[PDB]
Amino acid sequence: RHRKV
Amino acid sequence: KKIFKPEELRQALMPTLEALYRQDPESLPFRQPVDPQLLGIPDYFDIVKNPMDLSTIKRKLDTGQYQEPWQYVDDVWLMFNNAWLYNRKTSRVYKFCSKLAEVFEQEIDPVMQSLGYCCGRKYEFSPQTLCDDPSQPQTTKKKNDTLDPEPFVDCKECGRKMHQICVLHYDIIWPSGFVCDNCL
Ligand SMILES: [Zn+2]
Ligand SMILES: [Zn+2]
Repeated sequence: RHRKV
Repeated sequence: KKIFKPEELRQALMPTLEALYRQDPESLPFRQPVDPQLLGIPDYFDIVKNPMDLSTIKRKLDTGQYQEPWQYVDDVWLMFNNAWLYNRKTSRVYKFCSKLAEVFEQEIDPVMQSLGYCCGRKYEFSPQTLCDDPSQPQTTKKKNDTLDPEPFVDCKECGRKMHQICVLHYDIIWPSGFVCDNCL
């Protein structure tokens, strides 16, 4: 699950 | 019956939106639509079905897309709720979101009261002890900490949505239906 990069 | 004209909404509500924008660093992730390419989050629209942000809300105020001010409040919380859903509790963006929401909660009541409402508080104060909604991000062992929206009753005469707990009291009966103060 992605995260704000 | 009561119709809100765009300039009355914009004039009353816009300073609550500016109070969010003033928050630095906290507003910065909220100032434009989330771009999942740019941000490296290709599963974003898998999770957030209905995005919202400060710029879209400002554009809605600026071009008259809200008929009544609970629609503005709903978009503010849809933006907050999307961000608390997507981002982890430990992430910067989540924590910024909570700050913006704190700021909102402190600004919105006086302004909603200036527009004839009881207050501007969307959610009940605490979860109900156990024995959707336009701001709830939609979905296509639990923990008892969910806050539901405070339910409404409409004024029969002006059509304003008022909270049942703000306006209906344990010693008053309304056999012909609730009517708000002024109106009354
Ligand atoms: Zn209220
Ligand atoms: Zn009324």
